[PDB]
Amino acid sequence: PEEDILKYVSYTLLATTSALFPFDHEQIQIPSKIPNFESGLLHLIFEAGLLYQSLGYKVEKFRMLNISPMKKALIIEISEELQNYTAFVNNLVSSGTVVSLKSLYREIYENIIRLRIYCRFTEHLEELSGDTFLIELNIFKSHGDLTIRKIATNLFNSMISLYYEYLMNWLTKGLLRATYGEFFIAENYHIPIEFNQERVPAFIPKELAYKIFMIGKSYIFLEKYCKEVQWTN
Amino acid sequence: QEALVVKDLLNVLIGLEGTYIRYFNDIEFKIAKKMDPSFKTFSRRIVRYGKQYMILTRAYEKWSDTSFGMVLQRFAYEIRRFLEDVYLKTLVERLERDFNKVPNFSIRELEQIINETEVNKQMELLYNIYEEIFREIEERRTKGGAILKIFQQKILENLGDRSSVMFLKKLLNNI
Amino acid sequence: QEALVVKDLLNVLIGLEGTYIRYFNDIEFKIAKKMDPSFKTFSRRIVRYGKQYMILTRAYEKWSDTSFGMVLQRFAYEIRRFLEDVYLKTLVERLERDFNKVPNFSIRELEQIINETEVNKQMELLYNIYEEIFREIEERRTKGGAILKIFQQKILENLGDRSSVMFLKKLLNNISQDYCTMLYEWLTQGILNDPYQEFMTYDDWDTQYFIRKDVLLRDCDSEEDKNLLFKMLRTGILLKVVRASLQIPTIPSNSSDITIQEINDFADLMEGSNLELYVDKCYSRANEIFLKLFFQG
Repeated sequence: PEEDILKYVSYTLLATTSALFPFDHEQIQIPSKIPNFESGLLHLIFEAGLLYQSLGYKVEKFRMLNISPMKKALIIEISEELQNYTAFVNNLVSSGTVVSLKSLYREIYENIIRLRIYCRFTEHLEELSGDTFLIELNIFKSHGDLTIRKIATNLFNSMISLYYEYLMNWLTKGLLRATYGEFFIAENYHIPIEFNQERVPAFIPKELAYKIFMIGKSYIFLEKYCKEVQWTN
Repeated sequence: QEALVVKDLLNVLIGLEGTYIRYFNDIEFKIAKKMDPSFKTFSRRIVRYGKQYMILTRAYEKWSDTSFGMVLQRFAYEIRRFLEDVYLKTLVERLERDFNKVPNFSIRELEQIINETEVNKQMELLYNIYEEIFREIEERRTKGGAILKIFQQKILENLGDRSSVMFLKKLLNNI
Repeated sequence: QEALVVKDLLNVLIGLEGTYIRYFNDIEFKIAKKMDPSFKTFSRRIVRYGKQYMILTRAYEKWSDTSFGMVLQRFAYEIRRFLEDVYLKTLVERLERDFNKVPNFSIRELEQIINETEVNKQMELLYNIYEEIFREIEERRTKGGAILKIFQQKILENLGDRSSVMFLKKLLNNISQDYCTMLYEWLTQGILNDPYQEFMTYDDWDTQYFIRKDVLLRDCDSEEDKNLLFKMLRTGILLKVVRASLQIPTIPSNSSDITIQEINDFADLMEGSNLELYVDKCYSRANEIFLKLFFQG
């Protein structure tokens, strides 16, 4: 009955249960046919289905318009990865040969590995809010393995761009945005603007950052002095 | 059984109206559900895309018919024309390839691609707008710089996604 | 009777788990045996292959999950991916041909071929590793150069079998690539690399570095071996001090001995002599540059 079982299974990996699987807000609680042979395959499938259900759960959660652009950058990267899966699903279909459950596992190993790592980051992130995401990004980036390290690098590139934007604001128009508790400039009759030295990163050196702080600060201050400042420059 | 379901699926997906698919004036059109657990779940996600497409057209009439708000129209006509061109081309081509090969063929790969581009731009726009329309009834009960401002807030939430801000910026520009 | 046995055989061979095939947490999975004397004997040999396949996967999780030992992982991921590709293709194709023709067909020819390639590479690796893991628990109760050394010993036992040494050398090479990058970082730009340490020098205003004795590598112990190492270290310290000299910026880019070093990083380095020849060359340049910097400018 393998072909029928395969169409049910194919649908199952997408996170939609079949008439012979009791997958709900939970795994396959039992298989409706009980052989050991099926059961052993079933253990590896159950883990697989669980993860699909989790990813969807997480995605939905972050799509509730909650924290950082740092966070956003991550949603975009995960969202990219689900494209690969889809590609795999047409590719399995495209085969045109009878594909076994045994076969299904072998062909899609690589996604089990990448996907599982991405959950590790996600669990730790549940705690973290703001600038802590940046420390976690730094450590992760240091870890080797070509693929793992490669994913980590991609996340770094989209973030560094968020920083460049904040910097750009600061250096040219004395403007700065700290949003959910990242960067390092804090406000505070009081009305001052100043550097949070513990939050200055040393990735881009602290010393380097300190000079930058003085320069942005100086620009805003000049504007307040007189509207007409050194322009075209 | 299976064959029947896929032929039934193609027909559902175009989202034609009828007597079997009934109308509630405000949920909107709704039809009875009764499918395989597999198909039924997919059909729920799908239901969301379709609902927006229908809401959008509705929204569109309102904003441009013989409305006031010169600016308001100018945006609406441009957005309706762009969404129509992308959707129409893509969809048409897709239904024909699926029918042509064998009388039905699977949606899902086709849908994923089309879905990302479409979903993101349209949804975001209409959601803000729905809140603002509500707000206007509330102001009336108890503008220019505000439209620019609202657009500015929207870019600012958007920041860090290339695609979105580029589209939005282009509409901003014309306006 | 005979038909039944072959259908039962195919099913056994894939090595599915179950309730009939029970689990002992550590022998592993075991099932009751009760076959023809002929089949039962073959089933015993076969049991050995299967046991390794299962042990290997287990081994694999351990070495890579969220482990430490950058090097340790890097090997494990690569080996798991290679064994999976060969086994998966081969096996799948084989079960389908056997089922397809007639509902069962004989294993043995198929098995012999697959068996040689698989058996030799995987088994040897895991056996050394099992001993080393045990040894680590024993050290802890009562590193880098040691991993290279252990690999070197393994090539040396292997010698005279083309297949084995070629595979092993290829894994060595990739692993050597990490080593070559850290060496390269140091010799050209005075920077070591440490995720969770990958050197036995740890940094203790202007800072210093020293060697943490407990972990200290197997490769460089003996009086003579250490003196030689000190001189190697001394070039390395000189290079880190040149990096400190970025008070007046230095990013090496002047025409030096650079090309040679870049080739060397690519090379796969496992030779004491070639490498030391290289450090001398690098050293001389590092000192000349230091001097030029000091003396004028």
